Amino acid sequence: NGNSLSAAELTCGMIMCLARQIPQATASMKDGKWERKKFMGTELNGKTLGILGLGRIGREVATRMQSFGMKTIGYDPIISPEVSASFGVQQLPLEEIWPLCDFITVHTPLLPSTTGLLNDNTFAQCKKGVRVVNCARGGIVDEGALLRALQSGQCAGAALDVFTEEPPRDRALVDHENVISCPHLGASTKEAQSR
Amino acid sequence: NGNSLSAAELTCGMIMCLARQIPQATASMKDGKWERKKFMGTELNGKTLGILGLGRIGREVATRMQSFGMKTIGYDPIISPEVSASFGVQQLPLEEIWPLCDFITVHTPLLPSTTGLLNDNTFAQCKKGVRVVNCARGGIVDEGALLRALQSGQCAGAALDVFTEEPPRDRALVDHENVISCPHLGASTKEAQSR
Ligand SMILES: Cn1ccc2cc(N)ccc21
Ligand SMILES: Cn1ccc2cc(N)ccc21
Repeated sequence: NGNSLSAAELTCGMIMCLARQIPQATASMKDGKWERKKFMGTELNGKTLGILGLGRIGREVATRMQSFGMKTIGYDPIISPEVSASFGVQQLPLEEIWPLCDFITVHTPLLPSTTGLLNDNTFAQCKKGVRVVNCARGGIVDEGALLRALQSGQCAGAALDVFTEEPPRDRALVDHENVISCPHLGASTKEAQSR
Repeated sequence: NGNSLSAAELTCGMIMCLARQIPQATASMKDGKWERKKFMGTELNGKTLGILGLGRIGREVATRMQSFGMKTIGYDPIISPEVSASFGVQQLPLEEIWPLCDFITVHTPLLPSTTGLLNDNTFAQCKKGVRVVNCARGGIVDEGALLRALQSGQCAGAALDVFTEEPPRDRALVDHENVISCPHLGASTKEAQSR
């Protein structure tokens, strides 16, 4: 609540990082390389962002990404479509969301219904090259499924602030060239800490 | 013109990268580490962003960063203050700008007046801990001065897409822990390439 904006900002930063590969570019540059072709990226303007979970953080993500000309769609079983309309998010059933999304971001608790919200069945229904963000709770994105999706190219990149186990003991995601990551920094700001 | 949104989008990415140290955090995770204290960051909401150069790219940065609640101030020799106000940028003489800014971003051409726009004189007029972005042209930020300001703490972080020499021959800037960088990727998007 006091940390909604810290979470929402981190999420939007991860979205920009997946579009432009800024973390990977910095690593390259620090290793003395000048790799222009490798880090050809994409524009956010005109892309579709799916927001799973339309509480405080999700809404704050939406209105920030709207300023980039992203089309913002989403799903929340609790929040009315009239409330989500108020902040520019079209609610759609999940089955409709997957095929539309260039980017998908998750803003849910960890429940039975949301553990593996993104899993092999839902990755399959996504547009090829979807990019995924999890700054919410470890386990919302099935980590096995995500790796399989990165391996095939069904998922073109992922940004993870949270893991099923913290620190993650399985390193295959964190080591993947298309994965950007942080050690659960969503609420690690001077402001969130200090009310 | 085509490439203005690519540049503006990178610049905003750089700004969020600087606020939450996302490239350094990924590098630390990739080094097998879980260092959360080290990467305590800052909220963008409420902070002041100084934009030097209020052209197309500068405007586009402003309206995106306005959605994060950033106060947007700036300077441009040509653009009148009532026109900048119409896109949310409060124009002030440079002398007024330096002490006010949490972040500064340059969007100027490279001219005698803008080469070393940021230099030892102007850095010492800044607020301690200012964060700086150059996705415009190498040399607008004097690189020697920026290094000294990073070494003292007067500058808390910088994000560079461009260098006085490309690739950079001098390495101290790129190698600094608080500097994030890319190999001149501001126009390197599929969309910008394609027309
Ligand atoms: C299955 N699922 C998808 C989004 C979402 C949000 C909440 N609050 C609960 C469950 C959810
Ligand atoms: C000295 N200076 C500061 C900002 C700026 C913009 C332009 N286009 C030219 C010169 C400038």
